[PDB]
Amino acid sequence: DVPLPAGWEMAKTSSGQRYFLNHIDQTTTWQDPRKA
Amino acid sequence: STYPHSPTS
Repeated sequence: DVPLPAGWEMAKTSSGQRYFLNHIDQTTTWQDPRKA
Repeated sequence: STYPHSPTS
């Protein structure tokens, strides 16, 4: 289950946007946690 | 469980 971080939300926008929320910090992430 | 919004609009 680690390949998909647990405090991270999968905001999959059909427009072609994959942004990840850290629902712990309320951090707006445009970088894939495995890409960084 | 609240959907936010895309960080840039």
